[PDB]
Amino acid sequence: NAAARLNDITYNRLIQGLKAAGVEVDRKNLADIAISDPAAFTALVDVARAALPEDVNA
Amino acid sequence: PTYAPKAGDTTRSWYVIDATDVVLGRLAVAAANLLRGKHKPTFAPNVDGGDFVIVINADKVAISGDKLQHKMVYRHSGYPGGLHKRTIGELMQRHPDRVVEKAILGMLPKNRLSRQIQRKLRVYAGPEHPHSAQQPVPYELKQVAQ
Amino acid sequence: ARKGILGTKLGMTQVFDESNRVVPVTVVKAGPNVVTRIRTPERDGYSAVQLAYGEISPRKVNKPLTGQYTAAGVNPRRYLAELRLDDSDAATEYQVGQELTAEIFADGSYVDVTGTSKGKGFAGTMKRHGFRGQGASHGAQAVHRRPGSIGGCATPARVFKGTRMAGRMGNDRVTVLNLLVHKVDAENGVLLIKGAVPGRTGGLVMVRSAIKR
Amino acid sequence: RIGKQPIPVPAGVDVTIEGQSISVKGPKGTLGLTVAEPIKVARNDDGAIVVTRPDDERRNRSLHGLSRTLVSNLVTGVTQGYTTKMEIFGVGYRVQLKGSNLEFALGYSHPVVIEAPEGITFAVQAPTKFTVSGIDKQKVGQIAANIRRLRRPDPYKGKGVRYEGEQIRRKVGK
Amino acid sequence: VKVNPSVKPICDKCRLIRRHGRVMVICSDPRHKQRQG
RNA sequence: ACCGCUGAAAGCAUCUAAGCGGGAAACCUUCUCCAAGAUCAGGUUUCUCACCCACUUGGUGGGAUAAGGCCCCCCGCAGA
RNA sequence: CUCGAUGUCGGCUCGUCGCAUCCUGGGGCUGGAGCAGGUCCCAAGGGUUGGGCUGUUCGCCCAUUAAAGCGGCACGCGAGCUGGGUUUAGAACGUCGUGAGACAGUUCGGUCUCUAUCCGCCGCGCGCGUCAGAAACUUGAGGAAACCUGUCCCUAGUACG
Repeated sequence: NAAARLNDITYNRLIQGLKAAGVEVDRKNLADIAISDPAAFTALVDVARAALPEDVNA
Repeated sequence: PTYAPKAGDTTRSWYVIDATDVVLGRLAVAAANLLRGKHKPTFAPNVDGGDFVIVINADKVAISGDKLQHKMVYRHSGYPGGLHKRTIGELMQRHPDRVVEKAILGMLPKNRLSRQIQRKLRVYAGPEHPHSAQQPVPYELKQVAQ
Repeated sequence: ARKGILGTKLGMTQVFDESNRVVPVTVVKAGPNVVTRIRTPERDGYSAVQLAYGEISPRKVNKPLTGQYTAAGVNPRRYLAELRLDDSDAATEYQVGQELTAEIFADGSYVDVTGTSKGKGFAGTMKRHGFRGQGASHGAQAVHRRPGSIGGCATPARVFKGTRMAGRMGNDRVTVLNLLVHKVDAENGVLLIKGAVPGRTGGLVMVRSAIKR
Repeated sequence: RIGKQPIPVPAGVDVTIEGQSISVKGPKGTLGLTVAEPIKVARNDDGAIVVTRPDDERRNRSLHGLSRTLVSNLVTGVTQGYTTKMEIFGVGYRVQLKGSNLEFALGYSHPVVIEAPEGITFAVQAPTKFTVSGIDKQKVGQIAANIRRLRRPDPYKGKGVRYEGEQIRRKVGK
Repeated sequence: VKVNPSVKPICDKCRLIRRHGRVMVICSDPRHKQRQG
């Protein structure tokens, strides 16, 4: 959550996006990346942001 | 595993909030999480991490008068009765810093770190902050996304 | 505002007034042996003055006191006490090393007097608070002078904080209000006050102006 | 319906708007008044003051009309001072004016010397009649309320101030 | 005044109002000045 | 509590929703007392204000000593 | 809940609490002229007595007071007190029963243990700490104790009547 909010995105939307992309990555190693390599974390955020549909409608 | 809880690996910077228009709730919450370090990926509840928070213009905290004249503060002594009942507005006229501080303490966890963190807080009623030798870092509030 | 002076209680006597009435009088020594130190509100925020009175050996007083008195430029005194004046600015009132006697009183003014109380020692509630101790006649086993009960039984399963129990009394800063100044013997520094004064003969008494009157 | 009532400005000496705050001049002294921010205030082509706000909040209407009466109070007050007349219906009383403030005495000791406020005129029309005037209904009426209930006017005989009527009750005998 | 947990009008000359939420009766004649508790 | 000025919503009215004043042994100051172990451990002033060894000079242990204090002695209307 | 124990009435002593207020204070209304006085709302910081009777709460009563408050905490408080009464043994009048014996019917007499471990409380100390070591003098965050009231005279036998 801390890393995501530093990247201007919440946990909810982060995980939803990762699911839509198909990134079957755990939270353990995701957090390790979030610490030892924020850049790759942000890249994953951009992937998730791209993967999100549009809004709160369906 | 974790790499944060390592002695010496804590950055304690000085953030400043010009808490005038801001409401009491949101103010205290932002100070609370920011002070404890929940904005950092290295948050570690076992240790006294986080950055220092400075509250400015505490006298101006946006509290509705409807509560200034109804919300009360209670300080029991230990003696029969001894309930030192006092109006929050009067506390704002005398020592508003105690008002804000109290509000934060009730938002922090009932533990010892409450005290180790509490000692990292500086609240001054006035606008001017004597401690400028360090680096003040003005902090602003927002709703992040969603 | 709160003018005053340090003195020594010299005991009690009595003196007849002009209307042929007895005045019980406490005798206070307050002569030309009182000097000052200024506590400005611009450093401390108090607006007060320390008053010194007495006579000690310069080889008995320790060195730091000789430093403070050196700053004053004044021969040492046994006692030193800070008298709160007024919440205003004051400033133009008392100077460093000013002679203060009992001539500061106008032979009739009411005064507020304060000082340490006399020793009594550890005593029961009969003196500490004044209890109507049970009697000891009609069967009472052994309760003469005992406090008796304290509190309830189950619900308040404790004792309320600050009950009336045995303790030590004496040596307390008692303030007695609105004593009538009978007469100022400026020639000997002997101040004649109607009424009793806290403390034993030889103790330090602080006498200052009354405000209620 | 007061929302349809504009306020002409007979004097307009310095009647203006300084940040939702109206400063008023005229024959008399100066006045000011904070304008409620929710209500939009502007000046008319002929100088008359126009105060407006729609509705859908009730208090918008209350503030609109209230505001109209306040502006009328400022203008009519500065161009025509307001006054209240007091008649005394009692026994053993003389209106005294020692120095520059009123002293009253009717059936009790220690005559009351009303502490006069700043910006007010007192006047005596008779030993049992006097008046008061000023440029604010809140300031003139304040002194008018601090003289009553002190020795409550008994509706049996009468011993005090009436505001030219008030249908004061009378005794029912004994 | 006549304080009670019920309010109505005594006559066809009075007004019912809410001062601070407190319901009250004013017939402008002191025999009741009825108040909602 | 009671009471009131001004004054809308409701062209009026209205102590009230803006806003204001009076308003008591209760409340908080002011009066008396303890009180900075109140761990934000406060404030002002002042004296001493500069010795030597072990180990890894230091970082660390040890010994001495100035200011000042304490223990023993004669005592107190201070006192278990 | 408790029977390998929760010792109950009343009284004495010491304190606390509520307010649905006995008084003192502050208001309205009146079939409130005035003194007095009816009812109702707010207000619980103080005071709220002394005696006769009763084993007694209760209650009655005298003489007073500004008034002589109602209630809660094991119908407060027995590891602090009393033991009259209640709830043991003996005795006894009356009643029930053939009797042993009973009776919320009465009457005579009838022992109250504790060297205080812990919490809590009352007072006083040792050490550490308050980022050099000592000494003097203060503030006062925030708490404590106190907080009652009558009489007479003047204004004035005035206002009212």
